[PDB]
Amino acid sequence: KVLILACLVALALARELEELNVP
Amino acid sequence: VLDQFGRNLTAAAMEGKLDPVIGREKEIERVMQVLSRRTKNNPVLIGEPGVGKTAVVEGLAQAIVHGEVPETLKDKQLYTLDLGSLVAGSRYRGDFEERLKKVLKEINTRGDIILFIDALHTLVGAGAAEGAIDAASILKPKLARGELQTIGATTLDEYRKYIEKDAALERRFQPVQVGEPTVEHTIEILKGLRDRYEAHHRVSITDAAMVAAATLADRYINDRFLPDKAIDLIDEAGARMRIRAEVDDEQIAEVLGNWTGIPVFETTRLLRMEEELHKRIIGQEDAVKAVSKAIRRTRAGLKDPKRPSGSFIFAGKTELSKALANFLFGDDDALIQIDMGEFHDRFTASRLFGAPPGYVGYEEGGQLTEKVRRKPFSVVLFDAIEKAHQEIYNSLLQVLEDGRLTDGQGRTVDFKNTVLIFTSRPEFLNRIDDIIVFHQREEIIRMVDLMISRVAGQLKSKDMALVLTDAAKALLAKRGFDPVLGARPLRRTIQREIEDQLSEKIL
Amino acid sequence: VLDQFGRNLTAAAMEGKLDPVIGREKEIERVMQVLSRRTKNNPVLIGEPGVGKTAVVEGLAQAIVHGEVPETLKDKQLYTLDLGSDFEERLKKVLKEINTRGDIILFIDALHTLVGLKPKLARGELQTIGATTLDEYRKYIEKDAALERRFQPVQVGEPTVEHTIEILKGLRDRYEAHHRVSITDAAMVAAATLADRYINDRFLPDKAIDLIDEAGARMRIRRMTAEVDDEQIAEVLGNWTGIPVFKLTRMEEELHKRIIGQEDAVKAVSKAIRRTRAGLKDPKRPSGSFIFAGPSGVGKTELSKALANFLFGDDDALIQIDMGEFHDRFTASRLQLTEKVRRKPFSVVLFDAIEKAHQEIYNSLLQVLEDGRLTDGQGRTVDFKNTVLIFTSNLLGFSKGERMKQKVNDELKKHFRPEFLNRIDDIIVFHQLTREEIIRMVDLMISRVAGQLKSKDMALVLTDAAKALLAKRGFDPVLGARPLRRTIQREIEDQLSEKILFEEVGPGQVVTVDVDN
Amino acid sequence: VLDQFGRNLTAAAMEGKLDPVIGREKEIERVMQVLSRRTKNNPVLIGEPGVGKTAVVEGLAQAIVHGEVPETLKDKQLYTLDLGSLVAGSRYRGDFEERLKKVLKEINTRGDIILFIDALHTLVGAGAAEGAIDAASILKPKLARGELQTIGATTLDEYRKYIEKDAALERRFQPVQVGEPTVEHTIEILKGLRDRYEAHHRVSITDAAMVAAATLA
Ligand SMILES: Nc1ncnc2c1ncn2[C@@H]1O[C@H](COP(=O)(O)OP(=O)(O)OP(=O)(O)O)[C@@H](O)[C@H]1O
Ligand SMILES: Nc1ncnc2c1ncn2[C@@H]1O[C@H](COP(=O)(O)OP(=O)(O)O)[C@@H](O)[C@H]1O
Ligand SMILES: Nc1ncnc2c1ncn2[C@@H]1O[C@H](COP(=O)(O)OP(=O)(O)O)[C@@H](O)[C@H]1O
Repeated sequence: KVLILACLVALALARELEELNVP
Repeated sequence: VLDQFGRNLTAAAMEGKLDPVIGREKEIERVMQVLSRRTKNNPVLIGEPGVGKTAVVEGLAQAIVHGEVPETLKDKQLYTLDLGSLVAGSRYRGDFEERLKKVLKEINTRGDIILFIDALHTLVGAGAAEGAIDAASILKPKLARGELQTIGATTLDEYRKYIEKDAALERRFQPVQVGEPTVEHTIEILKGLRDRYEAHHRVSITDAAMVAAATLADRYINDRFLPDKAIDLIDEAGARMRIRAEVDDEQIAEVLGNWTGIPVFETTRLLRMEEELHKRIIGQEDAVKAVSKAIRRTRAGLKDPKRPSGSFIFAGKTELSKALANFLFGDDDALIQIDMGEFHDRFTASRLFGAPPGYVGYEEGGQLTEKVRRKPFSVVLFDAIEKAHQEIYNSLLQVLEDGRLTDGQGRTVDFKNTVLIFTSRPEFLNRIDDIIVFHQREEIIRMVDLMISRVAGQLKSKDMALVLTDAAKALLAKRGFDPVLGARPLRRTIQREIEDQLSEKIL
Repeated sequence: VLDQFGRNLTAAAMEGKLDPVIGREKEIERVMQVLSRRTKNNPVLIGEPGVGKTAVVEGLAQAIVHGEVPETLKDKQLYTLDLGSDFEERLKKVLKEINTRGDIILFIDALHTLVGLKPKLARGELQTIGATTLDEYRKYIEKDAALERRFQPVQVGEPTVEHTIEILKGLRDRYEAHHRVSITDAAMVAAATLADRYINDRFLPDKAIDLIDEAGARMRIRRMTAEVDDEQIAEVLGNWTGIPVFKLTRMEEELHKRIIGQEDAVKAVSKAIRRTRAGLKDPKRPSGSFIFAGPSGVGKTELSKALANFLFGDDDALIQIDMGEFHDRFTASRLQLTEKVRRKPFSVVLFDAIEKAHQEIYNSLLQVLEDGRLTDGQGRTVDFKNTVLIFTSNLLGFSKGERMKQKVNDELKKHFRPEFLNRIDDIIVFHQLTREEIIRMVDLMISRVAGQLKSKDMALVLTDAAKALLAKRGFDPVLGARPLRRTIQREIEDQLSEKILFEEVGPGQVVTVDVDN
Repeated sequence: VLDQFGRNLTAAAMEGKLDPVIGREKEIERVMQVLSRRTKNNPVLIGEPGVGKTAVVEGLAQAIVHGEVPETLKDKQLYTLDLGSLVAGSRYRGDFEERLKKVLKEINTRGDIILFIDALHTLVGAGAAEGAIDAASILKPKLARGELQTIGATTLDEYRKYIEKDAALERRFQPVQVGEPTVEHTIEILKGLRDRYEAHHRVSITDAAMVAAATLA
């Protein structure tokens, strides 16, 4: 007689990122 | 490489850095029976946190250096690969999978590695919770072909929540049920750990200190489990010896008094049970010795294995049950009033026993697992049982026969240690152990002196005047009492006459 | 290397460059017990920020140089691990310190940062002392089971107000020497008292240090173009929280001079608030447990507003929570309340619609009233005993022709539990507003209207006869503060609005209503 | 020098290029109090964006120039730290290491520098971190052992996200609560700023417009 509400989270999305070289 | 995420249990076994396990060598044989399979040779140690599952593979690692293994398990090196350590320090895309492939590269290279992934429920949900590549989808090809021997270890709940729900993963792992030990099994565990303790703590441990560590931890600790909480008591026992050497049973009763909080440690206190119940109840002393009488049988003598610890009808009433709970294991707050006058209908019968799933009240009610059997002993008071529907205490016919309640969430809550007390059919009344009768001016004025001394003891400590008169105690007896009712909560008459005029002392 | 890890807290302890740790010697004892185990060694030291977790280990560092330690910890150094002081090469030379010295005991401040380097010290090869918060333990450290088999929780709580005083007496000479002023005993005994009352985002064994450090710092400032006491540290708090120094530095019944009417109920509640500011009753029991039964709209919600004024300094910071939304634990898990009473060391919480609740919650409802303790999910006892309890509750033939005071008290026992009024300091039943009490409420609500018209340069005085009509249109014997404000809109404001747009009134003058009935 | 990797905020105060803050004297002296401490000698100025956190230390720069300052930080040059110019042109290896060591030895060379790092959360977690240590881990030992006093200014939200992340920062930074002005304090601010806006727009601004602009905003 009563709903449950799954309530989907959002994720942080483990990221690629460019970096910077220096010579 | 593989040393960066866990220690070598086999190399720790031949250096004697592992605690010996006594018993659970049928569990070790079952794990060797899985590990010597071909295709899915991956056991998962099913238990609950502290029964000894690291200790199973600690004993398997000792069995390899002893050569007590099959030829498919000799010269195997066990590594406790912590997969949470693989997640740790992994902020980037692909950073996680790199140090798991470095682990699996040494599996292919060595070929004699058995991973012990403690907390195997973490394997689902290490990269993306099966939405993408996690650590499960990396291992699932090699686990299914026997090219990666992996001993998991997880709680039976976590095996059902994470490993069983992934039906692809549950076939890769073979459930080895590591049960919680018995108390007599825990004592012989601690016999072999006596050598490990006496070398470290500089103590000597007597024989019954183990008995008073295993029986006593089963009796008062229910969050923790047997072959860990009893090791904890001998650990904390030497932690009183580091304050100071032979430990007693009182040495363990000291360190459980630290842990749980109760200092009470039954035949002596059961005989003079009445006096520790007189300290909160004066007047109506016939019912005090009556509820002392039947409990001197149940907790001293003969008892059915399926019965609550006494069952009573009360017809102060609830003030005696609060003092009864204080003697019961040492806490005031074990008394749970259900307020049976707050239920009259049949659909409200599921509002105190748990809802059928789908429905209203799936958690308002059905929390009795975390209430009753969470505590080692309890007193459940059913206040105003006459106002209830018949259908509600048809469900209480379970717990008067057996002492088992089926929650609406499907849990079996044992009432076998709970003093079930009703307060106001011939089938309902004969299962109750006793009918205890409370009788309704000299008894009221002695409860006046009992209740003003609790207040006045604090009052003069903060430098306040104490002006009392024994004639005024009879004036408290007139208002704070009702023949037609019951001693109108005298405490309300004390805060009427004393505490309102407590403000009129600084004025 | 060895000193790029951090600081030897024990070379600093014998040198005297470490502060004295006075008080909390039982928690230092609990740490050195757990350090003396073989199965569950290496205690993680749990406490909210500023309660002393470095200080317990800085007390343990002084314990090893005094011989207040067993033969286990005797002559055993303790380095701290500064991760901010090539990175991954040196952090695995941390685990080399077993083979290097063998005296190594590590203190890791913020141990939760190590799990999601993460020295696993071959299971248990490097002794360790952690430091974490109650919730940061149960979210990072307690979540991972490999970390939980070894590290032991050691609960370090916030000091009580009187225990903080003895901490500050021991830390007196270091602030006496740094700020070169002689800080007195007054400033100490009023530090923790005034820091607990007017700060809750940080804890006493720090916030009390923060004001005696800064009151001493203000001395060294204002000497440049030598005693600190209660007034000097009250000057410092006023420069922080803003709370008027005077405030920081009974009841006066003044409450009635803000609200309208109900004069005896003002003096009724002022006698029990005067009692609990002396603390004469049991501090286990709540400070003020009041039920404001009786008629609604007679200014009984406003009495809590003035009581919030009288006991904050601020007019309104009082907690408003609603009940009656409950048939699940999913909805009743808000007993919103546990986080806003956490921010307020004193609040005035108001409980409306408490005649409507789910029947199981009445068991846990008594824990608000009897105990004043509700341990939330972060493992913290939320106070309600240093917080006043306000229970706002609103309760044929030819017979015809007004004391219902005890008659209210009869159905109080019936609609609620008969032990719910056992823990009520006094009962309040209000009166219906008479013809002279309702007419000065009309002054209160039109004072908002005249303030809006003062801005466009006019003031209007209403005659006493014009307010007689509004006071009887805006009163019925079920309400009376609620319909009055609507009738001033529908009779005064909606007329005055179109009269200053059509400019019948126009710019600056006085208008006066002279009504004919 | 710090003039290339920042700007002198007191030289901007004696050239009259900082806006005066009429009021705010309790929070400027607050920063001077928690500079003179011994354990948390670092004022970090927390507050919602717009309440005038930068204006406190610009009001501190005017307090030093006017001589309304104690003679423990009299003639004490405030330099705000431009992290843009500090990172810019660090194309070669170890430049950002070397630049941030130069601006910290130039503080210890002269000692008439008190450093302001605007957006102190930007310091934490950025600046060189691929093959060298970042900006924050260079500042961190001189903030912990004590060779260096920053004045900081974060948002109240950004203070909990970056500074209240590690405890070894928390025991050295003192959060200075720069609150919203009230409407009456804002009118005092606006009447004091009136000359800067009467001169820029060459308009006149009435007292009504000041009390309107604070009340209506
Ligand atoms: N007390 C004051 N006296 C004069 N002007 C002030 C005062 N407080 C703030 N201001 C002015 O109001 C504006 C606030 O900008 P400011 O950068 O000082 O605020 P902030 O809170 O530090 O902002 P941000 O979060 O973006 O750094 C500026 O124009 C500033 O000069
Ligand atoms: N059969 C056993 N013999 C000896 N010690 C045991 C046994 N079972 C558990 N232990 C003890 O348990 C601890 C190891 O943790 P364990 O019980 O294996 O945790 P879990 O069950 O969560 O894997 C050690 O103190 C170990 O000595
Ligand atoms: N019992 C105590 N005796 C002396 N100083 C104390 C005590 N408890 C806390 N302090 C001081 O209060 C502050 C608390 O900070 P810290 O020791 O890092 O603890 P936490 O880790 O809880 O923030 C420090 O200045 C510390 O020296």
